[PDB]
Parts: sequence; structure tokens; C-alpha cells
Amino acid sequence: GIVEQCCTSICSLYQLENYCN
Amino acid sequence: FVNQHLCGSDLVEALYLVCGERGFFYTDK
Repeated sequence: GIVEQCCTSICSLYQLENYCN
Repeated sequence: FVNQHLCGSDLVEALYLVCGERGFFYTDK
């Protein structure tokens, strides 16, 4: 999921940027 | 945004540099 890949570790930058809205 | 665990803060932090603002967001979904 989100935190699962962003908090527990590091997610993809472009994917982390898609977090916008 | 280096690779060393991010979580909310880092997100909103990176998100603050990857998007700047424009009302960005980041949830568990």
C-alpha cells in the first residue's frame, strides 16, 4: 500500500510525487 | 528525498518538494 511502501521503507519518487492531487 | 524510510512527514516533506503545493496529499489508500 501507501505507508506500507513509503513508511516501512522507501517508495518510488515519481510514485511518491503522484501523491499530489 | 533519499532512500531511508519516509512515512507521512517525509512524504508531505518530499511531496512538498516533489509537488510544492497545489494541495498535494498522501493517505494509506
